[PDB]
Amino acid sequence: TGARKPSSQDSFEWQSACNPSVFFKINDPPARLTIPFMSINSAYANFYDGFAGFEKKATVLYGINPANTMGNLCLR
Amino acid sequence: QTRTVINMHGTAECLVENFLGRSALVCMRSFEYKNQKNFFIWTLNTRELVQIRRKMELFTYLRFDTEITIVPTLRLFLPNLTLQAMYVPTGARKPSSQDSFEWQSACNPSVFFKINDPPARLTIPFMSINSAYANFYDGFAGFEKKATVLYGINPANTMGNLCLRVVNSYQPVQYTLTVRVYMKPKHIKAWAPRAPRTMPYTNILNNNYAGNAPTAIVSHR
Amino acid sequence: QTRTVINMHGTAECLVENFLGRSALVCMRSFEYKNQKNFFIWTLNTRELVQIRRKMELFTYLRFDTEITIVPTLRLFLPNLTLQAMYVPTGARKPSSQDSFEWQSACNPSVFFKINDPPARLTIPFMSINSAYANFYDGFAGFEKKATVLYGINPANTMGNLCLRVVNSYQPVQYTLTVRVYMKPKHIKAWAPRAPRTMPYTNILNNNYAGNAPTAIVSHR
Amino acid sequence: QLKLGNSSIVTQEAANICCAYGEWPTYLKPTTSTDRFYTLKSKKWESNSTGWWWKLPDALNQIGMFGQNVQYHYLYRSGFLCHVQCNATKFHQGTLLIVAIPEHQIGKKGTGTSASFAEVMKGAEGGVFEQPYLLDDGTSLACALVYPHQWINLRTNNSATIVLPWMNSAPMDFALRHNNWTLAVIPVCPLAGGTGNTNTYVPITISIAPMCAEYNGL
Amino acid sequence: GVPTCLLPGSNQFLTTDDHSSAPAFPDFSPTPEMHIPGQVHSMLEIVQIESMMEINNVNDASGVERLRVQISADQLLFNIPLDIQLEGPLRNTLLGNISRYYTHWSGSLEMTFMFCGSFMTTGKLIICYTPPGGSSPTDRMQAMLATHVVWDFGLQSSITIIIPWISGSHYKAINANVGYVTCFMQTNLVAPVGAADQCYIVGMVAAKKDFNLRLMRDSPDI
Amino acid sequence: GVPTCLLPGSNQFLTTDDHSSAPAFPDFSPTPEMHIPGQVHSMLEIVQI
Amino acid sequence: GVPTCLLPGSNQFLTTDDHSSAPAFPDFSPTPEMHIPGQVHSMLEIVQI
Amino acid sequence: LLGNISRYYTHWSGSLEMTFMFCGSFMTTGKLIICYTPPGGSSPTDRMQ
Repeated sequence: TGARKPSSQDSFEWQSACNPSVFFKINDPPARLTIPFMSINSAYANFYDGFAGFEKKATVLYGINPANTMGNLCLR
Repeated sequence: QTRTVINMHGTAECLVENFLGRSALVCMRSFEYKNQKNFFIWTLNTRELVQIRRKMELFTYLRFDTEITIVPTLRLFLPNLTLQAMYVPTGARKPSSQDSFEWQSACNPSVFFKINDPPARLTIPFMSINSAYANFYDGFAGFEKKATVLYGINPANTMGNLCLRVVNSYQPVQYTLTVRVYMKPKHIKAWAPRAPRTMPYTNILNNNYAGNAPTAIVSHR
Repeated sequence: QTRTVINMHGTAECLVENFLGRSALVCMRSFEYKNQKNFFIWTLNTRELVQIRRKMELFTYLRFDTEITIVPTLRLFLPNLTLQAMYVPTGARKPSSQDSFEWQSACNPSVFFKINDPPARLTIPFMSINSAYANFYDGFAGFEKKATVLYGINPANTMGNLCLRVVNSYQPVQYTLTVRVYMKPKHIKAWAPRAPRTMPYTNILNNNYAGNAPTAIVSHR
Repeated sequence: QLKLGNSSIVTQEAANICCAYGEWPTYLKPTTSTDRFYTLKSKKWESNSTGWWWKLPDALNQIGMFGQNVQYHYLYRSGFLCHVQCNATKFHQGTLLIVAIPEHQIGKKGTGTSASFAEVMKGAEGGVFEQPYLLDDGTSLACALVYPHQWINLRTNNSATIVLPWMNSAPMDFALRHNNWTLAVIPVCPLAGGTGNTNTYVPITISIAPMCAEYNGL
Repeated sequence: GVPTCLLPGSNQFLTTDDHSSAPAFPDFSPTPEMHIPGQVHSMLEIVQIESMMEINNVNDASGVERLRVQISADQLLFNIPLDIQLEGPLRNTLLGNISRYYTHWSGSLEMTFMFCGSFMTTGKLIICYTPPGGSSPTDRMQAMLATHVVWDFGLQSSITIIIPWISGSHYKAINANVGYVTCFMQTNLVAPVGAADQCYIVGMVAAKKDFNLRLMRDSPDI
Repeated sequence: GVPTCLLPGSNQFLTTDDHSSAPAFPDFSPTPEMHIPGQVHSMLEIVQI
Repeated sequence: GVPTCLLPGSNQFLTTDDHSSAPAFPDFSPTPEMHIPGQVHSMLEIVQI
Repeated sequence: LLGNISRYYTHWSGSLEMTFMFCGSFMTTGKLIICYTPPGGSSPTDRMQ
């Protein structure tokens, strides 16, 4: 969470020195990663009776803890 | 506009070893093959990629053992071609061409792998004459008061060269082979941290800044 | 014109074991296959490659166990052909042809591998009758006062022969198979170091020098 | 009144003389009366000034017995005691930042070619920052405090002291064409001794003492 | 012989794996290392080193002029957000540059304000710290109520303010906000006929030993 | 070197296997946990309610 | 059976690797060695001459 | 032997001993001055140097 998503397949984000990744091929066994407990908050909340932002606007969605995001997985 | 209550942690993540010391894609060279040349030559330096270059230039002196991992990739217009990655140390003649005598050496270390095999790895130990790599050097390589000798290049800092040859170069199919090189330092020891750089780069051989303007870094309020 | 301040090190690098004892590409034979012959026969000797020949000829007597690593390579005009590498010791009839009875032996050691598999290795122990290999020999193989008996060939120094057969020789495709042989001595013990050679070579069976001139080695000032 | 060997210099020390990274300089076939204070030419600190820099081995290649040994001997190894005195009345104001940059790779602005031997190797004369804000290094003057730093504030702190050990990745190196240290005096706030510009000079005095000096090859 | 089983995730290249790969040189000895001064073991030691800040980051300020705030002949002097990713005064600082490599950060700070006037010149400033959420002060009465210090040039050359532990993260994108620090002209600037009417104040920031950086990400600076 | 033999059922993905896969972050420390009220260890405790 | 995982750099031929490859002759005894005069252990001994 | 052995190694460092042997008669007599100029210094051209 908080890293720019790959804009396209041929994107600079793939050639990063900070984002972890795995290289495998089809005939090889299926790839595995073990992402540790990743959230800012000391436990994942399935339900959240709050708001992500402070704005009294429809722009801020209801019941979304922005700490609960586990990040994104991008396969190229 | 934010929900941040961050509990206190350890100092494991903010170690220099865990900062500099992990794999980064430094080289992404490609080579056409169709109906003598297009062999892979690469100088070992941390200055090729801007991000890792700045991260390394945060410190003056630093020692590490380099894990070079080569990932092959075939792009046909998949056959299991044989690849040989030769690590030629500094002061050895570079392979003149693909069919060169330097490949058939009894002194230059190398690895033989193929495409379907796992990507190849070597661990080159701390290789420099000097007791630590100097990212910056306020001197000259030679003694001549001439433009021939370049400014700020320690000739001991050279880590040697890596040369990849596709043994099965001549094949019935026209294609492109793209070599990916991943550099991972190990047992990193750092001394004399430098001021973080702000302005962009021009070339690997020099620290010229062109210009977030050269008269003002932060976007003015 | 130089920047060299070399700190004192250990003597690990300058060991005879670490000098002579590491893999070197000795044989690079190729074989066409198209619409009975073109089998691989190679005499085990350190004299085929000039660099390793000089490095070995630095010493008179030396014992080692030989790691022979065979690297296959297919070059089509990739199918996974079966390769058999047979190590025939001295005093055994050489395979007359590819389809020869010598391959179906119960006494000659051999290895079965394929192209996509890792390159094959054997470790032939210290094989000679004589208690150490003699790079130079000031004698004769036979007792006859005839030109038939060659000068300076110890018949005990022969390490035997290596014969590689492509089992899948007859295939629908016309191609070339190139065999690479890597020789690595192990537990090297050396006695009576010789004067390093200067002048080039003529043949493996003889030490004739043709001629950096034969009347002056160093380029005269 | 500090004194090393024969030469002496009158100081105004009032606080602990901070050693660069807390290491007192020391020497460790190679090895002696040249360990004396050399007072460089005074530099005018005008209100429109940018900043000055001396490369210490470069600065002392031509000065006295130290210069003679460097010209004769093929190697060296020496710590440096740098004393900077900004001399001004109680009426003047401003701030000098003294930064001892290790391996200060000079960087030209808006050019492809690197700095030549002339622009880098000023010697005793010393150099001038083209862009003080960027240290001629691509870095920021804001970030310049990671290096061994001190402040001459024209109120309270009228002198600075730096004690540089042997900063190099070899036990010994060459003085003729290598610069371990770069002592840079940069005016953070412009001099504003508004006395009708009777004397706008307020000259800076640099004094370098090569301590624990040894050489290899007579 | 001994059985073995190729688990899923075998024959893959993890880009963050740590294993002892086969040595290119088996018995080669690297050049022996000696005591290079200025040893560093963590970046948390780097942020301990104080760094100057661009308080005067207005468009009219070009080059080193951005690093010093003008003070001369009871109005607001300057305001500084404590956000180390909002391209504020803190962006250039060692704190900002190092922390922008880390998504998650939290800890206390120490800010040193150094005066650059003459010895004879004298005056008072009120430096107030507004915790996060609270609107930045606009008048002395707001400043005199919050956690503040009366900084005097006459007695003390440089003042130090310890900001208690703060936190922020980028993690849709709504950014973040943390408390401010403001300075108000408590009195006039007294200067004799000799010393210049104009004076400059320079800012300094450092992280205490309680600072922490957790999640490593690429810095978008270059 | 040391011999090994790829048993049948090797190079397969069991969907209920339990093994310590290679860590994405090697030396990263997860956020320390504290006493959240209402600890549950089994669903047999849930049906008690 | 016992789990194992093929690390990157597996199924590669390092030209400077050192491992005990499978013996061509399992129980063959090489010709016993005796004291050949002029033993040398390093080239650093050669340059002494 | 120094040159031939060292040309197999890129990095080298150490002290040397040089022996000059005279090949004249027993009766013949004379004096030579053998000087060593450390690195960097120009090679001597006259007895005074």
